Amino acid sequence: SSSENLYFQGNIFEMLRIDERLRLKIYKDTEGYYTIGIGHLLTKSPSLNAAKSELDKAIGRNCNGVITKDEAEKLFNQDVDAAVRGILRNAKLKPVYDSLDAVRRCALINMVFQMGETGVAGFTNSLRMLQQKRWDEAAVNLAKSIWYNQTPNRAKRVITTFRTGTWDAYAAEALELLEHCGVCRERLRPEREPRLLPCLHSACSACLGPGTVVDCPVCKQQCFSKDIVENYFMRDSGSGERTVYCNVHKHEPLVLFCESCDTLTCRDCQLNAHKDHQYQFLEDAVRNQRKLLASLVKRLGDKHATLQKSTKEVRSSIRQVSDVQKRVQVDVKMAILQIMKELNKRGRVLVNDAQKVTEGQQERLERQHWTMTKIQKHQEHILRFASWALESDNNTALLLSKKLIYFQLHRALKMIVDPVEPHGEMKFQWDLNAWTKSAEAFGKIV
Amino acid sequence: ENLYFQGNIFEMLRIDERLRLKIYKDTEGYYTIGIGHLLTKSPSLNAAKSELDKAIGRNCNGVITKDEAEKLFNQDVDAAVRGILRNAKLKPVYDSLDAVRRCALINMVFQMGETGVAGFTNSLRMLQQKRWDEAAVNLAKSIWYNQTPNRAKRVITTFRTGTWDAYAAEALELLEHCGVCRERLRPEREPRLLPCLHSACSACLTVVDCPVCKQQCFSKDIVENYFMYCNVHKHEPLVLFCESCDTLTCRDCQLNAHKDHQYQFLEDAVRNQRKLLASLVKRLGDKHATLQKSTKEVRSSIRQVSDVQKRVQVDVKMAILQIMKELNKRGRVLVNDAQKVTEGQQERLERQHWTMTKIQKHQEHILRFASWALESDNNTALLLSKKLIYFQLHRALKMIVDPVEPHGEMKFQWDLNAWTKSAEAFGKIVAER
Amino acid sequence: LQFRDVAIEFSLEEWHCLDTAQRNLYRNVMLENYSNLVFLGI
Amino acid sequence: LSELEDLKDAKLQTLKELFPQRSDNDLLKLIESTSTMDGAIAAALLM
Amino acid sequence: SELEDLKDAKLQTLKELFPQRSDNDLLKLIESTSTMDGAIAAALLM
Ligand SMILES: [Zn+2]
Ligand SMILES: [Zn+2]
Ligand SMILES: [Zn+2]
Ligand SMILES: [Zn+2]
Ligand SMILES: [Zn+2]
Ligand SMILES: [Zn+2]
Ligand SMILES: [Zn+2]
Ligand SMILES: [Zn+2]
Repeated sequence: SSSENLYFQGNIFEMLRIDERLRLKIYKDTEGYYTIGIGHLLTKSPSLNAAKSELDKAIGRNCNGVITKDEAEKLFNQDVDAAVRGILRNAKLKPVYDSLDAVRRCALINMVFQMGETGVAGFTNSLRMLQQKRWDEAAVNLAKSIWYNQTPNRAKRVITTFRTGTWDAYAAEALELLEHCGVCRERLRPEREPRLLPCLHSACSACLGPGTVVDCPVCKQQCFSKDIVENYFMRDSGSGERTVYCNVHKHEPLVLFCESCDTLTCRDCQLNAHKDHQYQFLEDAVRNQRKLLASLVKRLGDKHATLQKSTKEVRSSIRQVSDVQKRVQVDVKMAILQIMKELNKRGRVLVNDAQKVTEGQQERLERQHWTMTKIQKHQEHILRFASWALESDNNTALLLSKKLIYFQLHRALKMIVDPVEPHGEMKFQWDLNAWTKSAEAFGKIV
Repeated sequence: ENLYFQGNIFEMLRIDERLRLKIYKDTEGYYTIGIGHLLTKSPSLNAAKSELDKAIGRNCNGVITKDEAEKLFNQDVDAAVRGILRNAKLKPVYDSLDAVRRCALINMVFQMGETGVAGFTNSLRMLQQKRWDEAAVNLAKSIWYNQTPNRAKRVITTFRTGTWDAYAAEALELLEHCGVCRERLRPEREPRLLPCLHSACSACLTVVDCPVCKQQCFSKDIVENYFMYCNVHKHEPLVLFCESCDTLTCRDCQLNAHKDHQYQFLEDAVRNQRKLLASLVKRLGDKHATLQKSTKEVRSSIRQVSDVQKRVQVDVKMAILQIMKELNKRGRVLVNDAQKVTEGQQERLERQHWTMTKIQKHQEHILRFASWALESDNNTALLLSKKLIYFQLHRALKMIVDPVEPHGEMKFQWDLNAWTKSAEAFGKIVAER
Repeated sequence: LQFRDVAIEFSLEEWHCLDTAQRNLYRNVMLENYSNLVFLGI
Repeated sequence: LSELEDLKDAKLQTLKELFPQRSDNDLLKLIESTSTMDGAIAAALLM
Repeated sequence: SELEDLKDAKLQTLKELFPQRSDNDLLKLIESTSTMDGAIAAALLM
């Protein structure tokens, strides 16, 4: 990409490894808090032992003040995961995070990792600017903060990432770090006796442990200690280029490059120890050596570009298989809902079939109950009256109206009431087991 | 003795609430219409009319029909029952009561509202504990009772006993009152008896329709309700039965108008007619007794037919829910099968991403170091570092990165037409005689 | 037999995979399953 | 004999009680056009 | 050497992925698998 000599594995974990040096012993940060590993806070109260206790607790081990790198890495991944969840559950950070590209999302996670979701939610005007792009403007507003004044070097890197959406600030620091000890980050001045391991990581001689073998503190790749050489580029950083002298002929400078052995030699070794194999004088050999190496770099950069494309293809495949799963979950649920719909349609039909029968019989029985009730009312009216008329001592009135009463008594006695006719019954019938087994064995999943 | 009634809530309320087809003010000055239907407590008659129009669905200048009144009546009766059921203090009581006493509770709520009745805390408690005589005495002290005592006494007697005797007794009493205005039929009302043994103030009446029954008679057939003396001679009693003309007559009319037709003395006509009527009444009472039982049967058949319909609706709905449960049981399995496949594919893809990422980190480490070494002016350091740098450059160039595999897609498969046809043919309703 | 047994729910990720007819079909059934359970009482 | 005239009368009086504002003419027609009492009543209910 | 160079390429790839496994264990995984991805998956299991 923008590769003057700028390369960067652009993700949140690599981003944070640059911002936070690994400390396998409890240390006090610049606000006096006890922290360990990769930017992990143990305790805020300035306790002598709360820090050790929280260390033992977080690890699950009796940690006097020391964890292993594996333990540090476990804490680190947990802490990154925590920062991300904090963004997602936070009403102010989440909509911003969603709007951002992956580079800028990492810049936002970085802030949360360092300060907490509440502190980052506090940068309201900056968060708004970012959700609206306004990248240059967000960069300026963020540089006005306390964060910036307290940790300007990190803030400048994070702000550049928000502004440009590139990883250049981190590629640049990764490059700067070639000149610093892989372990303690001290600049590799000659006083540090800088050493270059075969895996091209380098360190203060004091930062390496145990012919014999040494495990690289960066990347863990093992080598023989006899194969560790001086980091001659940094060894000379305190003076400029120095003649190097033979390990054996200690007064003779190395002035020849032995192509057959691919290393520098002094005159006495080239004439004696290395007799009959090929060499040039140093300043003659160097031009072709620079061309060979630069050519390999061109080839490796091409392979790198291919791998970057291949990795992007893999991420897309990942999103695809995830989406196939969602497709299947939806297809399954919709298939069942579709069946449920037809079952409810049949349900309504079965009920309407039963209702057709019931309405017929009820129309009849209700008609008859209506008849019986209304005839009964007449009967009670006549009986109530006829008894009242006879309860009366007024024989004149009784005889004067006997005609009207007599008629209604006979009329009620002629009333026709057809008898209560019986009714059929009906029952719902179905095969529970056949349907259960058609469920259970419904479909697949090809 | 001669107590007949048709014991249900609707006939109960008809005894207690005279039908009104025009808006009127009740005893609290509230506007009411129909069968005890309160329109509004608002003092504005126009508010009453607006509520009436709202209730009926048309512009009623304060007037409704009997059918409209009946519709409100049934709505209000149903409303009283819902009020009882949704109320924590009334439902336990109602549930504990028999059908007759339940009608008494509905009667009260119909009249006063569920919260008014709920206010009768101790009387309600007594009723649920079946302390009937205590409940009667306590309810009899209420504002209700003092405000509508005859109604309250009928409702209270209904609570005391399990019967409708109070309502049978009021129906008997009502024979002495006008069929439409319910005023007592004293002679000043010119009370008249129609051939269908309904009576009315002459004021409320060749041909006339009965206010109560809707049945016709010739006005010539309508007589004074004589239960509440000669129509020709102003000082004469009727003392003879003109058997020839089937009517009572006085001395002067039998002597002149009906000279020597044929007659019996009133005392002769009295004893005989009372023996005849008494037997017709016993016969009708027996026909009535039979009809009461045949009606209990039709009611049982109606409930049974209804219960069968509910049974089928339940069996169908439950049968379907049970199948639905099994479909979702399967749905969960189908998804889980798919998820196993997805997890497998994602395990691979992430392994491959991890590999490519880690190899890339190496490539960038070597590219960065070698480039830095070449920017340097320190040719001695470069030549001393050449063996190590070259080695890592070639080693990075050899590294093997397998390409991503095509990983095929999985699909959900099922037979939609087969399932629609199985559902269309699902279940059967079987009839038996 | 309570509602969960016949209920179907869509996640947000799934919800946005549903078109108009699918969202309505879902309503038809879920509304109707509810009514059948209200009637039945469980 | 005149049994059907006594039956017709009994059926008519039953209908007049059930349908108080129908003419005897309409009520007799539906009695004559049906077979049972319930039949006649059902016919009368259709107005 | 036709396939020996490929075996060494696979070895160096594994060594970068699993820095503290011996060359003999990594070669055994290469011998027992058919692909690079296979050897890696088996290595992650160990
Ligand atoms: Zn290393
Ligand atoms: Zn160091
Ligand atoms: Zn040599
Ligand atoms: Zn030498
Ligand atoms: Zn009157
Ligand atoms: Zn009448
Ligand atoms: Zn006279
Ligand atoms: Zn006479």
